Amino acid sequence: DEDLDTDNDNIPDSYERNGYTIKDLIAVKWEDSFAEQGYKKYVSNYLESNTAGDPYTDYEKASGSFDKAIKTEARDPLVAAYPIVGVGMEKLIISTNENKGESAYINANVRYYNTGTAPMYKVTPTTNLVLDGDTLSTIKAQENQIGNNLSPGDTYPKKGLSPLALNTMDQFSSRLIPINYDQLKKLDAGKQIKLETTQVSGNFGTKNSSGQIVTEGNSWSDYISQIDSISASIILDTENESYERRVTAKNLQDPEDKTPELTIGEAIEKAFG
Amino acid sequence: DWEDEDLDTDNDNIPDSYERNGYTIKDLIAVKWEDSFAEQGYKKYVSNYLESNTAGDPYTDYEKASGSFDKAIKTEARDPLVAAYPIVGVGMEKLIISTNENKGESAYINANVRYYNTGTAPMYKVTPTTNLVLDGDTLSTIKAQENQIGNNLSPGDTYPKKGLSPLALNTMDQFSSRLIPINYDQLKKLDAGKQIKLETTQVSGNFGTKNSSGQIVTEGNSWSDYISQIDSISASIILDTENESYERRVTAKNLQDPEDKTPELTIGEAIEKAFG
Amino acid sequence: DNIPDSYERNGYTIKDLIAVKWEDSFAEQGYKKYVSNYLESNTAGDPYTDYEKASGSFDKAIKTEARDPLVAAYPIVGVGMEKLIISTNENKGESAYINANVRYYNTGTAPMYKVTPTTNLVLDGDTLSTIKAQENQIGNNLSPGDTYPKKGLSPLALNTMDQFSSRLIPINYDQLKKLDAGKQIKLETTQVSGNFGTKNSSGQIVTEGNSWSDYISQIDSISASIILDTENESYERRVTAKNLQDPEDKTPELTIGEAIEKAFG
Amino acid sequence: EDLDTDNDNIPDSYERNGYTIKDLIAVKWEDSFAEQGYKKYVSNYLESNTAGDPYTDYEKASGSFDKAIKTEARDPLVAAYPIVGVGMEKLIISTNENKGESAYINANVRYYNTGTAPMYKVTPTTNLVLDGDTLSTIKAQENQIGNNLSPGDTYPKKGLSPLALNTMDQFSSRLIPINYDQLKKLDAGKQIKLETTQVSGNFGTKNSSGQIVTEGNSWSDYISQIDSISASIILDTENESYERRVTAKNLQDPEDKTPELTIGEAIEKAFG
Amino acid sequence: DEDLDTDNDNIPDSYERNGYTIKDLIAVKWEDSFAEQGYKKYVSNYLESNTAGDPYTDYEKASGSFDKAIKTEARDPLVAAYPIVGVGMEKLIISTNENKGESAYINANVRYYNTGTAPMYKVTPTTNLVLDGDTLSTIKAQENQIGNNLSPGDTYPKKGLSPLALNTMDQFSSRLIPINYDQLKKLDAGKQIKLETTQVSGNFGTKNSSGQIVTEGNSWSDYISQIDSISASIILDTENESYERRVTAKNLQDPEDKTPELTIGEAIEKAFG
Amino acid sequence: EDLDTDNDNIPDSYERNGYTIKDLIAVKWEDSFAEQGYKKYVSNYLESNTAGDPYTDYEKASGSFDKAIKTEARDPLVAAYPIVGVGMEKLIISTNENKGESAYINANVRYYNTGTAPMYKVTPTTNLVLDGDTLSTIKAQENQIGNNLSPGDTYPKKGLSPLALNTMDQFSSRLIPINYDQLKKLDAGKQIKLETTQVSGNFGTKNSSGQIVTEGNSWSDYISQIDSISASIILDTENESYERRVTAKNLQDPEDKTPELTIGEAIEKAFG
Amino acid sequence: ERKEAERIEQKLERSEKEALESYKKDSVEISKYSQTRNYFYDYQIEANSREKEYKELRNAISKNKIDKPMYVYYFESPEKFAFNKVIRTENQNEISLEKFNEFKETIQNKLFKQDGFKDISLYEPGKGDEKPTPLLMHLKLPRNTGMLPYTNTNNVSTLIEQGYSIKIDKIVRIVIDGKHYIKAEASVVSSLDFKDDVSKGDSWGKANYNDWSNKLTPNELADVNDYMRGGYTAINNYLISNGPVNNPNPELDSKITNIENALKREPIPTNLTVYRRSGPQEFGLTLTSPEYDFNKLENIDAFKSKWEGQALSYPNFISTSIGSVNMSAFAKRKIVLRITIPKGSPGAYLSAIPGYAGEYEVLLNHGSKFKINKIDSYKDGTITKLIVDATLIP
Ligand SMILES: [Ca+2]
Ligand SMILES: [Ca+2]
Ligand SMILES: [Ca+2]
Ligand SMILES: [Ca+2]
Ligand SMILES: [Ca+2]
Ligand SMILES: [Ca+2]
Ligand SMILES: [Ca+2]
Ligand SMILES: [Ca+2]
Ligand SMILES: [Ca+2]
Ligand SMILES: [Ca+2]
Ligand SMILES: [Ca+2]
Ligand SMILES: [Ca+2]
Repeated sequence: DEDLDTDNDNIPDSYERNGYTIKDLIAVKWEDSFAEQGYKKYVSNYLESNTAGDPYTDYEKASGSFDKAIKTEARDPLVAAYPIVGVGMEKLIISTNENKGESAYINANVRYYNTGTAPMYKVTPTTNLVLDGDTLSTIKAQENQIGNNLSPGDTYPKKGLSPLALNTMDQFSSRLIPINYDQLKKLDAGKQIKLETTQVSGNFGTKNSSGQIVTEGNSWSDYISQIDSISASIILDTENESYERRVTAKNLQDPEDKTPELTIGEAIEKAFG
Repeated sequence: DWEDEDLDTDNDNIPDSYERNGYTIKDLIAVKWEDSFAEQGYKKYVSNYLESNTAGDPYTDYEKASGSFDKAIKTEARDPLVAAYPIVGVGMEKLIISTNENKGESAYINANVRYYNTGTAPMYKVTPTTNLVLDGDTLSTIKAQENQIGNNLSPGDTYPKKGLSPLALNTMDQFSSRLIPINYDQLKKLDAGKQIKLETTQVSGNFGTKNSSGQIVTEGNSWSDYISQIDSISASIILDTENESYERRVTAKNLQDPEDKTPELTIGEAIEKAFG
Repeated sequence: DNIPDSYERNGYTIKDLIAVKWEDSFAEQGYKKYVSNYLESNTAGDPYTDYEKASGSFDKAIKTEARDPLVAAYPIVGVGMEKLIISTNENKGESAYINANVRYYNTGTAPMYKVTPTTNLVLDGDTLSTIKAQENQIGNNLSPGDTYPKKGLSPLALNTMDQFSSRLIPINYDQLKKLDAGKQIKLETTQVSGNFGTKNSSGQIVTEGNSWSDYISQIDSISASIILDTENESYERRVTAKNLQDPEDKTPELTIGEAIEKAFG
Repeated sequence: EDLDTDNDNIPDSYERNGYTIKDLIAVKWEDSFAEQGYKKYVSNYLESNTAGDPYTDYEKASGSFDKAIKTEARDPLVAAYPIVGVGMEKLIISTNENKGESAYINANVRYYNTGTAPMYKVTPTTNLVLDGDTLSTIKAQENQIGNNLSPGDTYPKKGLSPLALNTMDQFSSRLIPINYDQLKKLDAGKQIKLETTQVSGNFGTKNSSGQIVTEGNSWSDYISQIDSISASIILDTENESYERRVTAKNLQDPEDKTPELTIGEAIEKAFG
Repeated sequence: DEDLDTDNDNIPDSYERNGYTIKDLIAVKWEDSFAEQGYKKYVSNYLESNTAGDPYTDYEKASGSFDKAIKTEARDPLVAAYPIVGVGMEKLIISTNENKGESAYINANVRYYNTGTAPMYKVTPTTNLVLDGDTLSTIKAQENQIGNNLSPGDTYPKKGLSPLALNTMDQFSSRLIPINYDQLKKLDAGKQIKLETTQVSGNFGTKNSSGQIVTEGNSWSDYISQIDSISASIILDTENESYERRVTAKNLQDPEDKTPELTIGEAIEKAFG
Repeated sequence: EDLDTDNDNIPDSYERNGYTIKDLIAVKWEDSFAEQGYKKYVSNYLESNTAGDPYTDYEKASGSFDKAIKTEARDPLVAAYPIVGVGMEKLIISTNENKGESAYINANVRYYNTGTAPMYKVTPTTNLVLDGDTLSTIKAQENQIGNNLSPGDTYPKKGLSPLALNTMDQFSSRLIPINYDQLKKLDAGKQIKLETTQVSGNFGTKNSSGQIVTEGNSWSDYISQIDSISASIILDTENESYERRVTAKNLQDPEDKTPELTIGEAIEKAFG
Repeated sequence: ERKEAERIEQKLERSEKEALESYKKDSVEISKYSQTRNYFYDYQIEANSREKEYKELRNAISKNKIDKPMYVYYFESPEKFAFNKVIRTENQNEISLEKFNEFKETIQNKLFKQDGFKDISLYEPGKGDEKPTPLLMHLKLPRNTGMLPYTNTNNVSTLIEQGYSIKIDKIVRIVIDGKHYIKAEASVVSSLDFKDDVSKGDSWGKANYNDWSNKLTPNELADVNDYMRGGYTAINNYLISNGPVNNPNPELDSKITNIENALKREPIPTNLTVYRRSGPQEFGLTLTSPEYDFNKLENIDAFKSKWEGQALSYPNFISTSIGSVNMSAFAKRKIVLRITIPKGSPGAYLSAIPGYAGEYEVLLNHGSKFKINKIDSYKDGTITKLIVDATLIP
């Protein structure tokens, strides 16, 4: 009691089993008189260094010192810090040259939107262009299309600028996108191409000594199966946005893993507010 | 003499009498296998005391038993005597070829592949080397360039997730250029009667290992150098149910070397241990 | 931050590179009064600390109004254009080529060191081509309040798309007929990336590997932006801000008519 | 049992008169172990690794070096040596009906391994021949390399179609060209064959405990050594070949200390 | 005597100025009841670390603790360990296309040979093609035409296999070797082509003494000026083989050089045997 | 008998009044050591390396610095400085049948080095002038570099055909073109002159294990400070040229304590 | 991680940089000097030559402080933990059950101290080509401790300043590349010590003991002040005479009760280490008995046989000094008892009263017990002295 720590995250077991609160960068036993004061009441796990899969620890989160871009909703150690980026396209254009092969080139105008809490830092969304069953092509964005420091709730070219142009099927920007001949006679009559995303990558920031943050080497590519495997997803619509969160859940099958359990009626509240 | 804890002839952090008679993990420490410990729902493990990772896989006995390697690795890998092994394959569909108007490089090809995985653990890249056979002949081998590598593939899933169009494999070079060319006899050969087949040969990959400062890192670790030693000290088991498959390995004893002090299992127990 | 809490919460001033309490006999002497946040190192977001920005031992190219630990250092660069020049040749794909004459300009406080602006070229409300800045067109050492081709030199020329100089900017057929008769091309920036300089204890800055790109989210999510026009040159700065919903962040409070003098002066 | 002059964690007297590993520690050799079935080893006591393979004496005796390596390589004498070869079939050519470069080629190769150790990234350099007149030498590029090629296993497992080799450049482009006289030649009288020249790979080595690294090691600098101080032995069963390399003593010098072997024993030790 | 060592090859002065043998990795003074057992007697210099010049010290080269392919003739500290490699040519086949510029392409069948003691580990020669007192092109072998582990007395394609082709001039193997039309008009008459070799570069394998010999980074290309600026050469022919050696020698002018002198009749026997 | 200010482990009295190395340490300078066959040196006692070359005074005085550097670089007042140049021959041109890019050029160059130290890599930048108009500048690519280029000798050792320089691009391609008016101008009466402008190559030195590393060092940044405070002396006996770079004292300042010489004394100090 | 290695090695000033460089050349002397520093006069501390280097290395270490308990591994001679014999030589292979039993027994419940510089690795000890002694240790480090990695020529071994007290918990017998080894798993127990900083000493003493003077009665205050000024010279002597049994007297008895009451009321608030300069009288010695000399080895080894480990018992009160600096009045005594004090022991601060009664001294109840840990020798001028690290057992 207040003297042992089997997980090594700077929060003793009793606090991690009864509730606590950070007061000037030190854990404090949760009292009932802080609720009016404006504080909160977190609980978490006492056998892991970080009980939500996400790359920030229980103490680093609860204290609120991981970063100054992540929403406040992502501090309660039972809520993952996870971004969700998608790609919406339009204004697809063609260009002919007037050859039964490579008879036309394509071009698309894309824009990335993001929902969630934490921001990505160098995004490269792999997307495929599909036509009426036949996958026309796949493409991973090169250096002309990487979008650095995308935020939560916004789009890559901010509201006020033009969409982005994707035309190139090569690791260096060259060799414009080709197309068959029949597929040109198939999109002149009635049909039109579609664009769908399949995966996205991109680093994630992390603090250092004097702030001195670094974002080179860390990667969201390996904390995604771990989070998608244990958490549970929740979505909300507002006719103006698309809120989306993850919340961890206790697996009752094994009699060993120890982690609190919630109610959907409380999961929703703890997720959005 | 030589009390329980006073002997541990490797760095598995599990004493010998336990690692030989039956133990269980509790509060991140090992304990004797009682019998009243059955009701709560623990499991009784036995292992080898001369080896540091008694199955072959890249996690030790302690990490696999305790449950501190990852969280997407199925709960059939916690047992020390079952390797943590993925098996990834490729399935083709919707072949599409296009001419150009010659007798060499007279038509370009394009296939639609979709990966899938069966087994226990995940892979954090996939670059399957696939070859395209055409009636007793390999038309071309090809390894996935940058556009077609998938990342964070799960166990029991597909790379283009269920409900999305397949992946398109058409380019032959390293920097994606030089669309796959075909002959002229084979054009007339596959236009009339026959069709092309695709088959995989090998897959590279990775596996995420916890660092010395919490943040797991998975650049520099490969699955291509533990396969040679899992396929040679195990026995394979393949289950089918006409809606999805299953694949597992189970470690068997070598009854020839008296230094091989590995515990032994019978089929009527290995089948139950590798699944449940 | 090696400055105590009494100073950091009531008032302090740097003198002989050591902190000291704040009397009221220095305004006629020419000092200032600073305030900070007594829980964190850098209370503003920018990559310098409270003690660094307070002293003045960070650099010499940063405006004297960036010492107050509540006004961040934040370079803001943009791209201006002139003299588009197209060129025909003689097909329907790749029927002409394009060349633009760009010129950068920096408003803000801090400098930038390897500016590589990503610009996209729109026409009649249709994006034609987006383009980074390759080796040739990336000026360095852009001071606060200047241009890359300085006043008195010919503007810069951007005419190539590939990551190596090859595959000059193509253009379709219909678009030629459009931009020849009626309309014209217009480009715009979308983002810029470049480094910042850090000293050491022996006067030697080193700025190979830092990045202004991973701090901008946090400087722009916790601050209020204040702009100003003069028909001579625009000015724009940031000033920190508190949210009274959290009893944790003990950053002091400002007003409008006080921020306008704490920021521009 | 007093001192140790070679720094391999085994005392001289044992290393010279016969010892055996037991519970990861060395022990003298009795005459009451062959009933249970321990082995009997001897080695050289002025050298760490008495054979030449990258492992030491103790690492090879204990069996804590790898798992897929044949048992017959546990002994400190019988070295570890992966002999890999290349076979070719189904050469198909293709014309474009120029005076030179009038056709391209395509071969279907398949690798195979005999010997003990495993190779972990094979890259065999193959050169084409035509009536005693080479045409092109090429070192397999990033498609045709194979990895984790276990011993006793053709590279594509038994049951899959062979490996197609048709490119030349470092990055696949500029396919294999052929002249005109050679074209007009190879339909009338003769045909092409293939024969390897060299093979470069890697080998798995352990670390502190558990994890192995195969990126940086290479069998390319342990071949001259291994092959200059030994004697080869081959055996044909007419269903699967076998090959090993046994160590032998250069008797000229009197300083070099290595136990000699009568061939009647080198055989019954190498294979089994 | 036995007091100290002014160098640091840990063999003392007297042992290094009158004679010494190596027994069980320890130096020992030289009797005369030893030449019957089967030993030898060396003598070296007590100021340099490595006395002949080659990249192995006195002690390693003396006690035979450096490699296992290097000839027994190089164990003496005064005979430098050094490989001398050459290239032989045959069967130049040309192919004519169908222009006064670049009217044909050439292809040669070469094979490597190595004489001397040491082995090399990445042989990459630099050969040029001379025709009738004129030079056509100089090319340095690329990834396809590099060798591996030339042991002393062998060939890169081992004896039994076909020779190794050489055709392409670029760094990445494309841009086939051109030939001007006038050279072809001259060659077709009955002239010929001579292939000369100018230099070779390739690593040398050194034991790391913590196991796992290393051979990446080291190079012979910087021990050649040294070894060949102080020593003197010896050749030998047999109408069936060839042999080459380099032996050090003294600077009779300088009193700072203390390295015992020899005589031809003794150096020949010490080197070859 | 005093403390070493410059900290080159040779005391001030010796470094100021003549000294001599013997058995790897310095000794006072007697008046009869010249009978043995020794030498006498002087050196600045404030700077570590008095000459400016990348070696120190103890090194250049003891001879431990290398084994392929001419003797006359031991006298610390004599910099070690290699001067390498390029000579041309057999200019050939090749037509092809355009009013631009109408022919290709090909030259036969040969390097040569004079002076003291060798250079372990050579990459000479040459520019082909044509009747007072530079035609194409070129830096030696990977095929035309050399190494271990001894002092005095040439790159292709005597008795071999010269080196062939024809290709422009970094990676070998894009042969050097030429216009159509320059062609009609040179084949009629004129020819092409060549002139190097600079060469840069590393220099070997000891390491922390007992090897001699030759990478990561460069003569390209020791040519400014050597050719700033030093005077050139050139001889030529028509069998071989000779180039040396001696130092001298800047008399103007009061701080420079570096001994001064007379030309008749410096000549014998350099060439001997 | 050479990245952070080099990235940390430019936030320094010239002095620190050159000192960290020179550390790769004079390691062992720097360490051994940093071990025994504060046990001199105040004179040589601010006067010795290798003071700039200790100062700059300390201010280099103290900069970088970690934020979570982190594990370290290092090989340790078995001598420091009271084992003056062998477990196995460097040419054997295995350790015997008898020696293992002996070791496991002789370190049952102790608390050892470490106060020097140290190098340290972090990964497991594999083929590092350095494993001298058969006792590996596997230690834990608490929050906010110093750590500074130098980027050595090929290895990157971090450097710490062990200034705390450890205790051994768990020992096992493992094997490494054939040979045997013992492994111990230890932690850090927090202690508060002022090696030299006596200004902070006085600050703590006052701030903790000033408000205590009002927990007594004026007769008790007056009496305890009497006993603290001069009475001790005689009072405690009565205690030596075994008064309350052999020759009773109630006057000095009531005085004793006064002192004991005054001491019991307020304990020490935190683990505190005190330094008392003892002499020959207290240890069965004089300035005459041959054993008192500590230049020769046989005397030292006989003493380390007799007293090391055995318990010590005191009849009188203990007046201890806090500042570990050698003062003037003890230029003849050659033993520096170094006691540790837990949170919960009686006593008070005699230098809490404004008025001359003692320079930073603390009281410890009479008739007490001490369990001794370890004896060491340190040199000064011509003579060595015996540092005796001994624990106060409650
Ligand atoms: Ca905790
Ligand atoms: Ca926790
Ligand atoms: Ca164990
Ligand atoms: Ca184990
Ligand atoms: Ca602070
Ligand atoms: Ca602060
Ligand atoms: Ca041995
Ligand atoms: Ca041995
Ligand atoms: Ca010597
Ligand atoms: Ca020597
Ligand atoms: Ca000097
Ligand atoms: Ca000097």
